[PDB]
Amino acid sequence: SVTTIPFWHSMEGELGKEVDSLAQRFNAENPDYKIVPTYKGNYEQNLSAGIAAFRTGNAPAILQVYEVGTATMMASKAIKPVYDVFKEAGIQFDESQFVPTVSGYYSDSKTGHLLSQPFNSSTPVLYYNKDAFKKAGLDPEQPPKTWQDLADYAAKLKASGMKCGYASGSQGSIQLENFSAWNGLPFASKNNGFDGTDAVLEFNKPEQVKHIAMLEEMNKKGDFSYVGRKDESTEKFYNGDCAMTTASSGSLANIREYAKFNYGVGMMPYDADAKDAPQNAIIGGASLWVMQGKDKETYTGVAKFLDFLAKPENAAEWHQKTGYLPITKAAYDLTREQGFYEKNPGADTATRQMLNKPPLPFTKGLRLGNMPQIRVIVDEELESVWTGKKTPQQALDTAVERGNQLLRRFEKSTKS
Repeated sequence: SVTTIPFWHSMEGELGKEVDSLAQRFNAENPDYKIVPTYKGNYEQNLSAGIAAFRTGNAPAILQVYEVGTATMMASKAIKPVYDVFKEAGIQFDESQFVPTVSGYYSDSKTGHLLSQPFNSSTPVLYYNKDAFKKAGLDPEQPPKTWQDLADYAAKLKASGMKCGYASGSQGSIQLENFSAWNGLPFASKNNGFDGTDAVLEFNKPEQVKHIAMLEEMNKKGDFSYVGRKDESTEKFYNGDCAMTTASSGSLANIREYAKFNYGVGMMPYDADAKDAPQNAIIGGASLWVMQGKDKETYTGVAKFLDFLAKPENAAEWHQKTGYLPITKAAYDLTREQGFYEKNPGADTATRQMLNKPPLPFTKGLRLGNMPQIRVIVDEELESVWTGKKTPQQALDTAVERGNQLLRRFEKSTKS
């Protein structure tokens, strides 16, 4: 037989074509199953569409869902954990192959087993202009390792004639979520939400407040430019406006294509005063969920497809062609062995950040309900610091209080 396996996703353009190519290869290699990818819209649209279809008995078998939708999928009663899909298919499933801070975001807090499989994963890194560094008398092979050094570098790069020292983008919440994990701090109680829906937000502590205050001082001096339009920080970097920026690891391919200068990619700076720093970064992007209600041939095909995506050759290909992270340690090692990092300098930096230290219980990821709305609140409150409306402490306190109201609404929504 050939079992058709619908896979609904949000990958447009060339990324969608790569999804199609992988499905076509899987289908050729596994002739009893036919993965059928369909683009269903953006992340919010695909999540809504998949759940609504599940309610009427017409869900796809596989649904790509962004990282901030994880709590929603867990509360939906609509998913079969990936670990269970493999077990019920009778297919061996080695969860240790994944980079632990990539699969960790999507794993069960009690058992460690995978609930959904990381698909397109990213993390923020530091892009920097090596030619600008040289002109400022900095070592182009030594990007700043701490925020304190970054502030000094930004001042020297501005003074040497760069229009902009350091730019950071609209993604303020993602930067503060990563700041907390990378500095060894919880963003929320209950191990970053993993241990329950009674978690509360905790990112208004001294290190976060100090970090935002530092950025605000840099802002006041003209050394930090907050540029809040989507991807504006990346464009200001690759256009030569900004000497340094923190942006998604997935932006490297665009940077390599448009930058008219020698760029480098460093790990995120950390707070020099934070004892546990640098710790580990956390992922963004999306994962693949498997829907309930399907037959055994469907789940066998799903398991085989998820396995295929994680095989070293296909996981390496994915990382090399799309710019997303290698989801497995074997895919990273293979990519290196193939010389790809000599042709694409800096494309290994993000993985090295993911493996910097083994994660703490509260640095595996962030698991909060209503997280899309919490991110907007955090983004807004940080924007109020840059405008001079609020102090760092006032903004983070406000974001914690407003965000906690969202967490409580989500918690009550799960109660019968």
